[PDB]
Amino acid sequence: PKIQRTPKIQVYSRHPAENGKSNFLNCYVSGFHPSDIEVDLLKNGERIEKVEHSDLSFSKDWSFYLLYYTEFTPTEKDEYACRVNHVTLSQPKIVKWDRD
Amino acid sequence: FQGPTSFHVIQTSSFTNSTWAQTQGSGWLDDLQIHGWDSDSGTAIFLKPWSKGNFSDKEVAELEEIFRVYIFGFAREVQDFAGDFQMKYPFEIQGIAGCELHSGGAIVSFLRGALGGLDFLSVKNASCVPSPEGGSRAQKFCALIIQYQGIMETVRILLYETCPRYLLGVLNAGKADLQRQVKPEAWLSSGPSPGPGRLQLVCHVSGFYPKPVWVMWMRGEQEQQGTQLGDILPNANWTWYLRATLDVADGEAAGLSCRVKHSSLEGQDIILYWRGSGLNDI
Ligand SMILES: *[C@@H]1O[C@H](CO[C@@H]2O[C@@H](C)[C@@H](O)[C@@H](O)[C@@H]2O)[C@@H](O[C@@H]2O[C@H](CO)[C@@H](O[C@@H]3O[C@H](CO[C@H]4O[C@H](CO)[C@@H](O)[C@H](O)[C@@H]4O)[C@@H](O)[C@H](O[C@H]4O[C@H](CO)[C@@H](O)[C@H](O)[C@@H]4O)[C@@H]3O)[C@H](O)[C@H]2NC(C)=O)[C@H](O[C@@H]2O[C@@H](C)[C@@H](O)[C@@H](O)[C@@H]2O)[C@H]1NC(C)=O
Ligand SMILES: *[C@@H]1O[C@H](CO)[C@@H](O[C@@H]2O[C@H](CO)[C@@H](O[C@@H]3O[C@H](CO)[C@@H](O)[C@H](O[C@H]4O[C@H](CO)[C@@H](O)[C@H](O)[C@@H]4O)[C@@H]3O)[C@H](O)[C@H]2NC(C)=O)[C@H](O[C@H]2O[C@H](CO)[C@@H](O)[C@H](O)[C@@H]2O)[C@H]1NC(C)=O
Ligand SMILES: CCCCCCCC/C=C\CCCCCCCC(=O)O[C@@H](COC(=O)CCCCCCCCCCCCCCC)COP(=O)([O-])OCC[N+](C)(C)C
Ligand SMILES: *[C@@H]1O[C@H](CO[C@@H]2O[C@@H](C)[C@@H](O)[C@@H](O)[C@@H]2O)[C@@H](O[C@@H]2O[C@H](CO)[C@@H](O)[C@H](O)[C@H]2NC(C)=O)[C@H](O[C@@H]2O[C@@H](C)[C@@H](O)[C@@H](O)[C@@H]2O)[C@H]1NC(C)=O
Ligand SMILES: [Cl-]
Ligand SMILES: [Cl-]
Ligand SMILES: [Cl-]
Ligand SMILES: [Cl-]
Ligand SMILES: [Cl-]
Ligand SMILES: [Cl-]
Ligand SMILES: [Cl-]
Ligand code: NA
Repeated sequence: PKIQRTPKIQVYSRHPAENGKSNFLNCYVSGFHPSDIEVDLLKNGERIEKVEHSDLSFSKDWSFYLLYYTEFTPTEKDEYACRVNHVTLSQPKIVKWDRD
Repeated sequence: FQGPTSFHVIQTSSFTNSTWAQTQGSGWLDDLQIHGWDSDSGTAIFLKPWSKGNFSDKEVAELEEIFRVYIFGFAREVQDFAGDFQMKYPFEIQGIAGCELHSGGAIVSFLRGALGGLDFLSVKNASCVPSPEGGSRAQKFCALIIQYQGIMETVRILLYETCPRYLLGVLNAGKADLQRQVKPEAWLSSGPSPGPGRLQLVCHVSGFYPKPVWVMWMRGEQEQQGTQLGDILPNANWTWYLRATLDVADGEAAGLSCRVKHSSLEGQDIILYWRGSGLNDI
């Protein structure tokens, strides 16, 4: 009942990134325990307003996982990230999307 | 047939303190969600038009009420017994129960429980089996719960008599979505450099359904054993995403290709060719 597990965070696009073409940004957060968690998608460091997410699930080892996603249109200069807060983290963890 | 072969419900019950607990629940075919639980109403959310399988509205409503009473009573009893079981808050209990169709046609049922992210109990042969990770607490729990007349019998009926017919009914009822074929798209990119003088190449495969898929880095007809398969990741709307990487020396990237096979492609593989010197995307 006592060891907690910190979230793994993976950020990826639904389709290959083409600047100016609409796409979907995914953040998959997994391997964590306990279940309470805060997940935001960022554009240029700012929180994106309309993000969808899956209902809570867990893997066979009892670690929880969630998918957060939103429409986005990649550009050459804009940045996107996934920001996660969890009891195992003293500060929010930010993982940036990187098409390369 | 392709697609999921199992059905299960899950429970996550989070006990903040002695007077506040909340439960989330849902129903699943493998990793595809088909039922939600609405705590506002104590009823289920049917995510697909076929989510009730071949069950009548009346039987579905009886099962929803079983779950509603169980969810409330589970929290009530855990909170009443938490002192005797020397529980420290906060803590979190998980459960999964369901059944699955195997090769040869047998349907096997299962029920597993966890406390603090560790196995606590399972049901084997309609009996409560404490897990070693659960210690004496799990032994104490199993001896207490089996004395609950009705609970033992209701769990037996649900696992061994209700679930198998529900599973077959819903696999049939949902076959238009569960056995559909969705073609992947694929593309190449750089990966993080593994170190001095080396490159990582990435073959991305996205949007395929069902989940089985084959991806390999190739030199002509020679499969590269160094190919590293990532973990399969979800997309929204029931498709999957996968990265296959290869770490190579700088001067050995030329000549590489990525080949993708999938059930939806009817034998017409996708082949992508890596080109060096920044010529990789017209
Ligand atoms: C939801 O669907 C379930 C699955 O239906 C089948 O599969 C789907 C995909 C479609 O193809 C359907 O057309 C198809 O029926 C239903 O459950 C199944 O119901 C049938 C009855 O319709 C039942 O068949 C009976 O089986 C017994 C033997 O069962 C024992 O032994 C087998 C191994 O041999 C074992 O697997 C079982 O677990 C049992 O231990 C047999 O005695 C029956 O024979 C009698 O009836 C037949 C005609 O049906 C007649 O010719 C005979 O002469 C004799 O009178 C009959 O073959 C399946 O076993 C059962 N499958 C499962 C996994 O339970 C489900 O039906 C409902 O529940 C059933 C248990 C039964 O009470 C039905 O009356 C109910 O409507 C259906 N609906 C719901 C609400 O769940
Ligand atoms: C899969 O599940 C089967 C169905 O429950 C189970 O069979 C049951 O096994 C029970 C023993 O574990 C047995 O209980 C006994 O019942 C008799 C009266 O019929 C009773 O005298 C006896 O009481 C004594 O023992 C108790 C502790 O076991 C004790 O508390 C009590 O005070 C007293 O000292 C005992 O309760 C059931 O009768 C039996 N039921 C059926 C329908 O078979 C399987 O386990 C056993 O299976 C066979 C019986 O077919 C036996 O050879 C073995 O005992 C098996 O362990 C179970 N399978 C497995 C692998 O465990
Ligand atoms: C369309 C989709 C269909 C889905 C298909 C189905 C697939 C689902 C597969 C499997 C589903 C498994 C269901 C779990 C709940 C069943 C028990 C229950 O609900 O009882 C009642 C709650 O009774 C209570 O309020 C007590 C709650 C304390 C819980 C203790 C933990 C039990 C863990 C288990 C440890 C295992 C121990 C060993 C087990 C051998 C519910 O209310 P009721 O029905 O009105 O009253 C029944 C009265 N009775 C309880 C006296 C009977
Ligand atoms: C028991 O825990 C309750 C709920 O905690 C809230 O939800 C959890 C999921 C977790 O995220 C937690 O941090 C949340 O705070 C407490 O109720 C909360 O109390 C606090 C502050 O006192 C208040 O911020 C929350 O709004 C409230 N949650 C509710 C009401 O949904 C219990 O605290 C008591 O209830 C308060 C309303 C207040 O009367 C206070 O005096 C009580 O202590 C927790 N109780 C105990 C014994 O600690
Ligand atoms: Cl950012
Ligand atoms: Cl397990
Ligand atoms: Cl509820
Ligand atoms: Cl104890
Ligand atoms: Cl029942
Ligand atoms: Cl490409
Ligand atoms: Cl080899
Ligand atoms: Na109390």
